[PDB]
Amino acid sequence: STKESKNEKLKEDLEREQRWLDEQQQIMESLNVLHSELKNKSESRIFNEL
Amino acid sequence: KLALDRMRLSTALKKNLEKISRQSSVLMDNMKHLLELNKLIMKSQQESWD
Repeated sequence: STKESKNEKLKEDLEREQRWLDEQQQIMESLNVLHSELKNKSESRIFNEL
Repeated sequence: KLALDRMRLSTALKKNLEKISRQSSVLMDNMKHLLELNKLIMKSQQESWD
């Protein structure tokens, strides 16, 4: 009986961790793109817009 | 001590093996149930490994 309970919990944990990994991969790609964009991207100029 | 006891039990059990397969006893029944359990437990163990 104990072994059966352990297997059920393992399967549920597996699906949950898979979902978390997917979301975290998306976030990592977003951070990479954002840092790349920012890296790609004084009194005289400031006085001009005013 | 444990090894000596197990060896004694093994030799005594061997000497009276023929009487056991005559069966018609509660002990013979218990053995049939034991075979059913072990198989299920080992299968669950393999699944947990994966």
